[PDB]
Amino acid sequence: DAPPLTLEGIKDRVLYVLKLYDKIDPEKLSVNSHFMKDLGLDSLDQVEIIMAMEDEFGFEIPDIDAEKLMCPQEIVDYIADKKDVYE
Amino acid sequence: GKRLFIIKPSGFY
Amino acid sequence: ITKDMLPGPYPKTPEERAAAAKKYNMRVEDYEPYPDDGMGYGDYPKLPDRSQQERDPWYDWDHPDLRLNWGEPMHWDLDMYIRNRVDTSPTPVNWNLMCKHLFGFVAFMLFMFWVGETYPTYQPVGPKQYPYNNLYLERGGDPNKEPEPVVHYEI
Amino acid sequence: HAFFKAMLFMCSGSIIHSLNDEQDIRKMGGLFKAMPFTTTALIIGSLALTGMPFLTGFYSKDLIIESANTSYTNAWALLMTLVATSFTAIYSTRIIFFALLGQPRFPTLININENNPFLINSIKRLLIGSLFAGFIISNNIPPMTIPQMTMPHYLKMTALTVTIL
Amino acid sequence: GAHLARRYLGDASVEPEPLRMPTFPPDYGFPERKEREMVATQQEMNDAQLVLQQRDYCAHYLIRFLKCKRDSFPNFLACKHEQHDWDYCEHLDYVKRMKEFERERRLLQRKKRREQREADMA
Amino acid sequence: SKMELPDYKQWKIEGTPLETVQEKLAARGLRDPWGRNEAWRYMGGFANNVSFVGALLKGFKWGFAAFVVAVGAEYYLES
Amino acid sequence: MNLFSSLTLVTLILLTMPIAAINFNTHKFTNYPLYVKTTISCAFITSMIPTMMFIHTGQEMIISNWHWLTIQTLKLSLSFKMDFFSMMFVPVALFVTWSIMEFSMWYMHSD
Amino acid sequence: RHSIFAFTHVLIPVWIIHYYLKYHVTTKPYTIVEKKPRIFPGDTILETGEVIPPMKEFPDQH
Amino acid sequence: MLKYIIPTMMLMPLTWLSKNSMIWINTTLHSLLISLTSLLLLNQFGDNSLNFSLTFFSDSLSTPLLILTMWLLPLMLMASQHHLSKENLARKKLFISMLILLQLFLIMTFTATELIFFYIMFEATLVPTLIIITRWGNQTERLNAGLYFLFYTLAGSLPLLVALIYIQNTMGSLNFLILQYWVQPMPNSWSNTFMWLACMMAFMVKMPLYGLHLWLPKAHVEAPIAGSMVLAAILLKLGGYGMMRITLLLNPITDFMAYPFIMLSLWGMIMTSSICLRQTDLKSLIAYSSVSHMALVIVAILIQTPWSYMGATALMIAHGLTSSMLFCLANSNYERVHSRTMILARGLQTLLPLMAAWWLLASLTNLALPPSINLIGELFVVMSTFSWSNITIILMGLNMVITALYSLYMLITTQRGKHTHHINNILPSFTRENALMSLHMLPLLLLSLNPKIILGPLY
Amino acid sequence: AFLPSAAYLTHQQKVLQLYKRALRHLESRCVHRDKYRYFACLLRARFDEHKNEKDMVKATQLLREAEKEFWHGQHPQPYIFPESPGGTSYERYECYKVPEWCLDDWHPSEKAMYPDYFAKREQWKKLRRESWEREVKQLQEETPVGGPRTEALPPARKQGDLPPLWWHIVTRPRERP
Amino acid sequence: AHIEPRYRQFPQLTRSQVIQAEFFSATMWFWILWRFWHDSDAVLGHFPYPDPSQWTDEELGIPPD
Amino acid sequence: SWDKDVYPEPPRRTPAPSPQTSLPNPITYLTKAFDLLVDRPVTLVREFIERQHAKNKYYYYHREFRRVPDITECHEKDVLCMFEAEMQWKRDYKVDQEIVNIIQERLKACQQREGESHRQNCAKELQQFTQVVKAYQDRYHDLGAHYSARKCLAKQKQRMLAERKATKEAA
Ligand SMILES: CCCCCCCCCCCCCCCCCC(=O)OC[C@H](COP(=O)([O-])OC[C@H](O)COP(=O)([O-])OC[C@H](COC(=O)CCCCCCCCCCCCCCCCC)OC(=O)CCCCCCCCCCCCCCCCC)OC(=O)CCCCCCCCCCCCCCCCC
Ligand SMILES: CCCCCCCCCCCCCCCCCC(=O)OC[C@H](COP(=O)([O-])OCC[N+](C)(C)C)OC(=O)CCCCCCCCCCCCCCCCC
Ligand SMILES: CCCCCCCCCCCCCCCCCC(=O)OC[C@H](COP(=O)([O-])OCC[N+](C)(C)C)OC(=O)CCCCCCCCCCCCCCCCC
Ligand SMILES: CCCCCCCCCCCCCCCCCC(=O)OC[C@H](COP(=O)(O)OCCN)OC(=O)CCCCCCCCCCCCCCCCC
Ligand SMILES: *C(=O)CCCCCCCCCCCCC
Repeated sequence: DAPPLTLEGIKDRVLYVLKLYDKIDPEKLSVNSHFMKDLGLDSLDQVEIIMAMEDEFGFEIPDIDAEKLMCPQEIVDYIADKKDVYE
Repeated sequence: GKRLFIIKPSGFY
Repeated sequence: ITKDMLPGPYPKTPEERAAAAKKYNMRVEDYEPYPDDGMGYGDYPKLPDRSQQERDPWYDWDHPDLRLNWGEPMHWDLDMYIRNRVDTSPTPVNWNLMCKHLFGFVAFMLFMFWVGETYPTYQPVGPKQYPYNNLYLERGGDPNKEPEPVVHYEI
Repeated sequence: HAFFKAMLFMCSGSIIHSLNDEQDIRKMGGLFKAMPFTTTALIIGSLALTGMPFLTGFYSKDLIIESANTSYTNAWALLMTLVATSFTAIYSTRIIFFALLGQPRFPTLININENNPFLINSIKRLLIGSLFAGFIISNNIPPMTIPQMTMPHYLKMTALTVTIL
Repeated sequence: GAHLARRYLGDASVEPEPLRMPTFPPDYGFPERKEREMVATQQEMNDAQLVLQQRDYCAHYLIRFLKCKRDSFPNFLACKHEQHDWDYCEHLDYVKRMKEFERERRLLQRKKRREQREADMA
Repeated sequence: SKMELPDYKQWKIEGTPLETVQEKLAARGLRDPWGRNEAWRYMGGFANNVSFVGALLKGFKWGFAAFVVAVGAEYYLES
Repeated sequence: MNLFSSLTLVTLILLTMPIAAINFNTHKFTNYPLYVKTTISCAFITSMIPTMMFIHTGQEMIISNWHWLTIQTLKLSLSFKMDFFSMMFVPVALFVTWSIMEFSMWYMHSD
Repeated sequence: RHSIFAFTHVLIPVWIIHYYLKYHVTTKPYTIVEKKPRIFPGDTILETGEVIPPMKEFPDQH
Repeated sequence: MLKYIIPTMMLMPLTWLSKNSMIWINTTLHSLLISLTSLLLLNQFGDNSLNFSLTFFSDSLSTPLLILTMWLLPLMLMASQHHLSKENLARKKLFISMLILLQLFLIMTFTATELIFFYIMFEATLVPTLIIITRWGNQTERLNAGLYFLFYTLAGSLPLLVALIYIQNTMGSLNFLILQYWVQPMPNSWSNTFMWLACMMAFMVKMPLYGLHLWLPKAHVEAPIAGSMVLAAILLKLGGYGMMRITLLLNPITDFMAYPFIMLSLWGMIMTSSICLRQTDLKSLIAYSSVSHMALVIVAILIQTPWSYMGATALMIAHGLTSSMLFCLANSNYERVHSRTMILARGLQTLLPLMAAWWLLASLTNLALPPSINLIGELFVVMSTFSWSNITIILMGLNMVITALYSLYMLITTQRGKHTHHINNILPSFTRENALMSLHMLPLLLLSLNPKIILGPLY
Repeated sequence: AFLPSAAYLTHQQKVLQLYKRALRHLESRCVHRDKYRYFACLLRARFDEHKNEKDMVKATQLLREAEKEFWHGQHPQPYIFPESPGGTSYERYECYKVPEWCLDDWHPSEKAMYPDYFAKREQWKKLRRESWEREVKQLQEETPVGGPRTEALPPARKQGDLPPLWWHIVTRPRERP
Repeated sequence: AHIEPRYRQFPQLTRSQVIQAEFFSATMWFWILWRFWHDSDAVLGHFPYPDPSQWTDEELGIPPD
Repeated sequence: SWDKDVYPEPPRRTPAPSPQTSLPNPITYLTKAFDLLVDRPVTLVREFIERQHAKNKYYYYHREFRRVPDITECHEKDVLCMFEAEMQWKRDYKVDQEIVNIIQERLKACQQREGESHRQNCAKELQQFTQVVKAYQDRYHDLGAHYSARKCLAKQKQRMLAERKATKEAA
């Protein structure tokens, strides 16, 4: 039960969900793609990205932490900090 | 295999 | 701890009110004491009577279970507004409408059980018939007496 | 009631453990083929709860209705008992519809597994209980009342008709 | 269950009340009506320790069925015929109670038609 | 240790009710962005899940077959 | 009388034995949950014998085995009533509890 | 040592409880009070031998 | 009784001639020897009390109070030796002397054949208690608390002195054994009314009665641990002992004088228990629980039925053990956080599991979990007061709800929940502290096996 | 309302929080994923209708009646994540989150059972107590007069300094001990 | 080998859980059909409910007056 | 054992085993296993212990209290006589308590032994129980917790005055 996450697995699943988003081209996306300035996404789109992260990994990111995740790398780091991976 | 240390109070006493 | 950081009398001059607000670590425009009717509150602040459940749970509190900080002026009933006790949190249905629905449902159910008791259902049969003078010895009748002859017939 | 209700909690908790402590039924579904022994035992438990004929819950609850109708009784209590009997079918198929039927609603890292002989054997023995225990007990016990067995056809078929409705 | 509507939505005058009936003599309408024959002796069902509800006019089939059910252990599926006999005789007692109820209903119809004929007579 | 995810390109929404949702959204000038994220729930082995009477009648065929064999066995056994 | 009452009290004393085991321990166990599950399976097997010999004759009794306290007219004793209700409920509770504990050997395994 | 659980947990408590019931509890009055067994018409008493007479002949119904 | 008074007095040379590091071990050892010797008082008969001399006797009421009293001294010595370790050796010996002297007064308070000697010892118990509270109490308010403790008891008991001397002049004797046979029925008059009040109000204060109980959430709280143990466990029970002695002489006037005070108790146990639901001071919560439990003993003595006396003396012994253990548990956390605020230290089962189990057992015996002698006394008092009036069960039953409510809240506030972050001086439990908890709880649970020795003279 | 860094919620943050709560309570109302997918795109269309409103008075009014809309149309028992506050598994393992200082109070017979762990723990305590005075003098040289205005903490500024007030963030227990 | 977790797809099923589940489902339907074939009266009814109107007045004793 | 007259039991009428089926019940096999494996070793250990009892026989006695003058023939405030009357009264009160306990044990044993026919077959024990409870109530009830022979004699004199006045007003 409860398989342990890694940074590579969290990165793969985060970029996997973001490649499944029709407003993101999967040939431009990297781990450091800022959503508002590199991918050009709206704030509503960033909220939907955080909510897809919540539905993906099964836990809630609060709003004060949702609004400050502006790239996939910070999302992977936040899930790393809240899941204590590479113990 | 990646055994983690369980922090627990002193059960000696 | 010292004397002028302990609660004192009711503030009546505005400088004593400002000293009280500086003591309880809160703003002077936010500081409101209990009304001086003689109930023993003194200068203690009248916080707006919110349960600790209503506090922001995602905040990095000093005391996470109490949802309360260090130096924060506690409510007078902080032992009462813990999450193990009285919750003042907002409910999706109005309180008065909840009381109307609960009281009306319970009163309607009690009235309809009384209606069903006043007019009960039954089966279209006679009484259950028992031999030996309606089982006189079995029900605990004394054998030295003799009951009236209960006789059932065939039909 | 001990058999099938303990088994319904055990099957629900097997679902809860397979879905990483998920207890809300709006994040379940698609567990028909996924947890087939849990599915089988949960369906047998809900059918014993609703009084499927000659499962264990038939051997008491049905007779209860056959005594609740045929007696000098508070009639509002009888009508609310029958509405409760319908509601049992409603929440049982609610459990089966949101937990087993439909499509998945749980998250994407599927760790669905139930292959421990502890889990399988423990639900297995209460499954055999929920099949046969009403028959075994209701034939082995001595009679302590006189069972009311003569009643009209609408009054004999009351519990089953209300459950099917 | 239609008698519920005939007594509640109808009148309670012609309908027999459940708790107090028979309100007529048993000989009123019956020439030479025989009594009910109890088969099991009172000491026999005393020693058979039957429930006081179960000591009705059809307890002898129950005594036979309990003697079978003791004498057939552990084969607990081998006394179905004695149980069927007891269930059939309980059905017969229930039919006799239904006959008493229908007798009371037809006698109250008779008294209603009697008082209506007396009211239209004079 | 390392877990290899399936391909993100295969979860297309053609053949799903996500296709019907995109049609009934594009009928009024909208577009669904998260269809391929939800596309796995309606595809694969989780497609063609049974109905409710199909769920109740699980094992009804084999149970009825064993029933017919046992009724024939007790019909032959009495004679 | 000698079989019925003995296995009746053996069921309860057998259930109290792992409480004495867990209170009188020093070591780390060789699967104490397996020990309690084996104890309750054995208690079900033990309690089925008085239930079967109740199904045979209807044999009921009362084991008022230990006088505890007499408050002037109230003689409270350790008194166990073996009637229809105990004879039917004790094997059902033991069978269900045995299934719940073999469930718990998997469910509460990370605890 | 393969059926030690059948010895220390079944059989030694059966020994202890049977000794305690037989020589300390049954020796005291009304401690183990037992319901007398159910006598049917047609039985025979083991202590006496008096056969209980059977029931009256049935008015056969079916 | 002189086989107990002389060893208790020989405890004074045993503590003043001891080596400086041996003055706890020797007093603990020889006080446990006296407590083992205390079992000879169980030579009780169904008709006659164990009558020793013209000065001392011991029936089945005084015997369990004596055994509890002689048992409580080693437990107080174990409880009070940690926080008095930095104390001067002479004041340490004076503290042990005050405890020994208080035990000495108590053991001949409960065995007083004659009632004015009962009064002299009963008021002699004030002075070591007063000195212990007002000298080794921790906070400022020990002085005021000692004042309230002294002047409620003396104001209640100086009319008791005049009443007892009036009985000596009227009846001729204040021997209890004589007054068993020379008791006259007390008729209805205002003179006999104030006779009743002067005989009863001292013990009403010592129980305490509701409304007169204001000394107790100051005296029990501002005391040290040994002072709180002896005040809760024994010194409240002097009032019940004295009422059970003195209502012999107050019949049939008690049958219509008890009506207000029963109300004051039947409402008081609803109020004080409710006060326990809002106490931030844990030691004050235990104090108001002691008031709530002794209200039942007051009711049971004032309805004066046999079931009520059996339940009241069982409740007195059981509450002595349970309340002493609860004060010792509160001390076991005070010696780690140095505060008595209950909401301060939380989650202590995560850190101290066995001590949390001792809290659990003390809370279950506080809420009268059967078959504890707590429940035996509670239940028998409830039986007798249902016989008194059939409506009292409401005031009983609601109390048995509220008594559960603060007994587990005390368990949930302190032991459960999330632990306090900033408190890091929570040491592991000492062997001494767990020894103290076990020596409270194991006799309490052994008395459930054979409770007839704590059911009084009319078992 | 109540935030550690900001003294308030901006209008943009209030709109985003209403959008997230509206989608979550709608998903609680709309159990199945395709039906929620359809109605969630409709709700996104409703949020994208009044997106470019420049009057802050009119925008605040629209936000206020949208909150009234939401409060009338919320699920009574919404979906809560299990470890989310109000969920079935929230703060479940707090009874196993033993703090680190309890390891300092062990007996030596159970400290010697883990020699490398405590031999490695001593340099953590060493690094902590020689980082402490540097980070305190970092905090008292950077905080303005009148106390810190916000609850935000500075990072480490030198190569060798650890960030100020770091020990109870780094040595907090795991969420699954 | 034990069941390995999968991602966004149907999990690995053991043959054993499928054959156990199908065996107990067939056992349920076998038992229901068996006990409905043999008993058939615990559901539908044991004895016929008589119609009280169909009883003549001669057996119920109603002299026409 | 005990005395069968103070604790009465009717003789056991057990029915003979008349099995009709061909399947053997497990009760006979488990009864034979209980006789072989359990009852015989317990009987052997009890016979060993019984021999060790017989190797040293010694007796305890039932303490007899001779009758002393009761409270009616003791002078008022004469503690030497009325003390002995009070001790006699308290021992008699405790013995009457145990008499009521014996009749309660008879009642409960009759109810359990008769089973479902208890309401008919235990009318005699119920009559004895009602008699002894009425006697214990007229003798000792409502005396209070400070009961004495004086209180009991005063209750008896009040009851006798009531009985005498009821006889006198009805004649
Ligand atoms: C005369 C000879 C007598 C011999 C027999 C003695 C009978 C018992 C006497 C009292 C026993 C108390 C001691 C155990 C509890 C206290 C210590 C403790 O917690 O240790 C934990 C520890 C095991 O746990 P751990 O994992 O190591 O650490 C604990 C964890 O940290 C975490 O802890 P935890 O919370 O997980 O574990 C605590 C757990 C927590 O569980 C509970 O709190 C639940 C209990 C209440 C509900 C269930 C019971 C309800 C009532 C039913 C039972 C009574 C009636 C039954 C009779 C039939 C029906 C009438 O409690 C238990 O496991 C105890 C089981 C037995 C409970 C008995 C009732 C106590 C409840 C409160 C009062 C109730 C009314 C009074 C009853 C009096 C009975 C005699 O046990 C020991 O180390 C035991 C040491 C030896 C104990 C000796 C006790 C007797 C000493 C007397 C000396 C002189 C006489 C000579 C006889 C000596 C016999 C050996
Ligand atoms: C693992 C070790 C097990 C034991 C090893 C040693 C024994 C080995 C086996 C051989 C048996 C030994 C001889 C038999 C035992 C002694 C027999 C005997 O006469 O014993 C004297 C008596 C028998 O009763 P009694 O009636 O003779 O004496 C009672 C005392 N008077 C009359 C004064 C009231 O006591 C016992 O047997 C004590 C043990 C009883 C067992 C049950 C205890 C339950 C405890 C519950 C506490 C709370 C209950 C509250 C509620 C009660 C109900 C309302
Ligand atoms: C803790 C605070 C509360 C304490 C309460 C203490 C009890 C309350 C009542 C006490 C009354 C005073 C003692 C009465 C002793 C009676 C003895 C006796 O023989 O009485 C019959 C005697 C009767 O005289 P006699 O007995 O000689 O008469 C012969 C008999 N006849 C009547 C037939 C002629 O009573 C008295 O003489 C007076 C009794 C009343 C006294 C009133 C004065 C005191 C007022 C109350 C003070 C209460 C405490 C004050 C302090 C409070 C706190 C600061
Ligand atoms: C046969 C007839 C049947 C008749 C049935 C009806 C009669 C009884 C009427 C109802 C009485 C009981 C119900 C009212 C009190 C319920 C109190 C309670 O349980 O509170 C629970 C509350 C926390 O609950 P909750 O918020 O749901 O927890 C999840 C956390 N978010 O927890 C808290 O808030 C903690 C509170 C602690 C202090 C409790 C204070 C209230 C105590 C009330 C005692 C009432 C006694 C009444 C006795 C009557 C006797 C005649
Ligand atoms: C007359 O109706 C007698 C039957 C008992 C009272 C009415 C019960 C009504 C519910 C049972 C029948 C339901 C049919 C759908």
